[PDB]
This record gives sequence, structure tokens and C-alpha cells, in this order.
Amino acid sequence: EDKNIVYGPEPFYPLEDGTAGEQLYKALKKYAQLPGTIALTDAHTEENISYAELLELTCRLAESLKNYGLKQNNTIAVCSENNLQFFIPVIAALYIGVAVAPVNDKYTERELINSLNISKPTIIFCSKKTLQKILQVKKKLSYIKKIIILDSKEDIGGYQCLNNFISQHSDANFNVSNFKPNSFDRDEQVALIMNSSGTTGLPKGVMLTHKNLVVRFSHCRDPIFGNQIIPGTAILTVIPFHHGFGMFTTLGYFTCGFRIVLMHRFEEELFLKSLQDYKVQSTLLVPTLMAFFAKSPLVDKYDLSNLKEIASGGAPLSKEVGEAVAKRFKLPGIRQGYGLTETTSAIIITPEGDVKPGSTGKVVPFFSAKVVDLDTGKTLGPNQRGELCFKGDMIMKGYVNNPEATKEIIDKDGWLHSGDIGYYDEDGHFFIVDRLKSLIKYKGYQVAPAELESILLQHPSIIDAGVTGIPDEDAGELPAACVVLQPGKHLTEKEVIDYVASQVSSAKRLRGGVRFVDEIPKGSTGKIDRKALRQILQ
Ligand SMILES: Nc1ncnc2c1ncn2[C@@H]1O[C@H](COS(=O)(=O)NC(=O)c2csc(-c3nc4ccc(O)cc4s3)n2)[C@@H](O)[C@H]1O
Ligand SMILES: [Mg+2]
Repeated sequence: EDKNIVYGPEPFYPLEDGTAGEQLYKALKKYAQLPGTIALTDAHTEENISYAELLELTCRLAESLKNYGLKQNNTIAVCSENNLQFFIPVIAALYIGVAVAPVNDKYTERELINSLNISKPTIIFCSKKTLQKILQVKKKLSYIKKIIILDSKEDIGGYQCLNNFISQHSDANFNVSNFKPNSFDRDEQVALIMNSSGTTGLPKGVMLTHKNLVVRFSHCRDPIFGNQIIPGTAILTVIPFHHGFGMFTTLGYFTCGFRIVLMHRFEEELFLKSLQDYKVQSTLLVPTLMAFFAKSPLVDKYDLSNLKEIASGGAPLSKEVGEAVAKRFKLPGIRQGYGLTETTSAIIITPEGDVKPGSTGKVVPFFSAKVVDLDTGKTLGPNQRGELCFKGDMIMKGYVNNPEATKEIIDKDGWLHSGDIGYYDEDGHFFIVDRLKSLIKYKGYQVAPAELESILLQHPSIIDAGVTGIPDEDAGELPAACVVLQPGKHLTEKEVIDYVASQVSSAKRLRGGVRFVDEIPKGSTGKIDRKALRQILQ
């Protein structure tokens, strides 16, 4: 009952009033008043956008959009790789209550069409790289009335660039000082529309309101649950802005006044060189990169003494990998957050002063969590694996034009069934075991790939691993593993199999075998492509 529900503590300070756009405006103005403060920095080009510049461009774009005709609750879309201009339309739209629909720049035309069919945006801000595929899909979509190019200073083939759009729809000499964003109902007005397949079905549009965002803004500035770097510190993120993992970490970074160093593509040398050169103290990565930090010798070639806040998210992180990273960088521990697109941001975060190796942290302020038995549905106590369910102020309003799917993930009481298996210890630390759909069905057993992957990652010669089940007529699914080896080292199939067998019960053995590969098929936020693993392991 109530005794088994875990609640987040009170926020260090109460929730700030206003919309997400108002809090972002106040933050940009605030840091813009300090000389030399930089908001965005492209690691590839070394170009930067100061806070003053970002305030000018977001306020001028909000005015240009209002003059153009956009009203409250209209929708725009952003299809662009990570770059300096990405967040200009996001913040400008939040200023005036326009909903933002980020769309993966790597989407095929079919995927792009379905996502745009859900959000139905009036304006699509794209990049030079995505201009052509947008032009292709737009031919089929009547609702798209305008295309703006974010990273070009000149118009291309009859399509307008950001600077010329702003110049066309806003008067030069526009006083930014006097610009004020709109005030509206933050509990009802949608801020962003994110894409997620949820737990079953095809991709859907997740509606996140301004309230959900201001809650995240509270979190990210909380002395206990927020980033542990001071305003002006440099932070490097490799997460894509179009995903909630990147979107709601970076948007909070603006409210903290950090210098956000971004990359549109992870490259080991540019990544480490950027960390040293910008004296980065915080970095946001995925488990594969945590393994890189734990085992790559290249880490020793760069001055990373400034780095102290190393965060991971998006997928299960091996306990031992985290410990190895903390140890190598002589840190008390690492940072982690756990969330879903439907919960806007991370709902379980490692709090300040409270680390527990293997645990992704504790329930964040304004949230409650529970673990329910996968059979009886009943709540469970500490150290009992079940389906993690959540409830709180960052839960989505629902899926766009799809009440059914919303009722299929948010039950009648208000609990969001995440679809992940995990547990919580006696101190309230949560542990994510793995996604339910990822569990391997070996005879009457369900083996968690993350467990075997953690074992594989304990080996000094393995830098990455992906585990899934291969079809079998008698057993159903046989656990098998794809393994990425440390350059210069070698391992046989038998070595890996015996290494795992000596540590796990008979049901978890790698009966499907082992295939060595150059990389593990994974998504941009750490999601292991199980289907691709099976193809490889066949
Ligand atoms: N930390 C984690 N540990 C284990 N598993 C994790 C995980 N995060 C996501 N997952 C998995 O991705 C699934 C959700 O996928 S999803 O729909 O595409 N959405 C997401 O993965 C998602 C949305 S927000 C977000 C995070 N925000 C953060 C902010 C700060 C910080 O320090 C860490 C984080 S993680 N992750 C989860 O159900 C879960 O299975
Ligand atoms: Mg999703």
C-alpha cells in the first residue's frame, strides 16, 4: 500500500512562477548582463553564441513569428542536427506559447512524414543538411506553410534563412530590453511534442506542457538534485537535442548559465580535446562512452583534471563501469538520471552527497514511484523486482490525438507504467534491471541482457557489448552476445562464454554464442538495437 510507495523530497526552494519561456527569458537576460558569457559553442567549428546574442535572437525571432501570424498553441517543427541555432526557434516559440516539435534529422522520409502528420507544424526550421529531405516530404504535406534555414546566412533555392526571416518580420533597432514573453496557463499549454513509441505500438507524439518544463527547471537548479557546477562553467553534451534526453538537459543548462559545448557527432579525439581546451567540468554521455572513459588509453593523452561531474543516461549503466570511471578520474562517484520521453526528463537522479554504485539515484522532487508485481499488479517492497511505475508533475499530458495509447500507458489512477524492470533498496536507491521487452525468454526463464552485458564489460579486453536472444525451436531464445574488443587485444568465443558462465546461473549462460564486432548497434541515446544484434548473431 502506501508504505511501499517512494516519494521524492521537497525541493530545496519552491517552484518559480511563470511559463518555461518566462524562466528562460529571465535566465538569458540575467547571464547576458555579465560580460563575455557564452551560451553555445560548436566543438567542430569553435563558433560561439553569447548569452546576449542568444537573448537578442530568441526575442527577435519571437517577434518575427508573432508578426508572421503565429498565435498561441500553433505548432512549429525543428529538424536539425545539434548546432548553435537549434535552440533559437525552441526558445522563441516558448516565449509566445507556440508548441515545438523536434524531429530526428536522421529520419527517413516515411518516418518524417508520420511524425509531421502527428504534430502538423506550420513552420519547419531545418538545417542545410536536412533541407532537401524536408523539401521532398513537404510536397505531400499541405499543412506546412514555411521552411526556414537555421545555419545558412543566405537564402537557398527560394527558401529563406533565419537571419532574413527575422529581418523581414521584425523591425531593425528593435529594443530587446523592452521585449516581454507571453504569460499563459502553463498547466494546459503544450511546450514540446516529442516522438516516442512508448511501450507498445508505433511512434506517437508526447505532449509535454510548460508546467512539466518549469518542474525540470526546478530540478536542474536544485542544490541537491541539480547539476553540481556553478554558472559559467563549461559542460559538454553529445546527446541529440531532438530527443528529450538532450532537449531537457540542455534547456535546463540555459537556466543555469552554463557554456554548452555541443557536438553533432561523437569523435573520440575532438571530444577529449574539447573537454581539455574548454576546461569542461561536466559531461553528459551514454553507457558506451562511460566504457570509453573507463578503458580507452587515449584518455591519458589529454588534460582532463577539470572534469568532475560525469553523467550517464538513456540506458542501463553497468555498476562496475561507473566505479571504474569514478576511480580513474579520482572522483567520489558518477552522476545518473533515469527517465522516459513521457516523463519529460529524468525522474530518478543521483542526489548530491548520496551515491550508491549501480543505482541511478533517488526519486526527484514532485514525484512518487512504485514497484508493481508483474503478475498480481500489487505494490512491492524494497529489493523486489517489478515494473517501475511513476506519478508526478513532469508526466506528459498524453499522446497527440491518441487518448487510447495514453490510457494504455497511464492507468486509471495516474500511474505511468514505464515498462522497465527494477527495484529500490532500503535507503530508497533505485536500480534499473532492464526493459521488459528486452528480456530473453530462455525456456521458462527471463534473463536480463543488462546483467550479462555488465559481466562482459568487467573484462579488461572488452570495450562494448550487446546481448539478445537468438531463435531456438526447443528453448525459444538462446542468450547470445556481440562483443567489441579493445584494440590490440584478442578473445575467443570460448573465452567469453566461460568467463560469463563462471559468474552466472545455468539459465543465463551464453548458449547462443558470441560474435565479435567493430561496434554495437545502438541508438543516439544508448538504446541497443536488439533486432540488429539477432541479425548479426544468426
Ligand atoms: N539511466 C537509465 N538507466 C537504465 N535505463 C534507462 C536509463 N535511462 C533510460 N533508460 C531506458 O530508456 C527508456 C526510455 O527511453 S525513451 O522513451 O527514448 N526516453 C529516454 O530515454 C529519456 C528521456 S529523458 C532521459 C534522461 N534525462 C536525464 C537528465 C539528466 C541526467 O543526469 C540523466 C538523464 S536520462 N532519458 C527507459 O524506459 C529505460 O528503459
Ligand atoms: Mg521513446
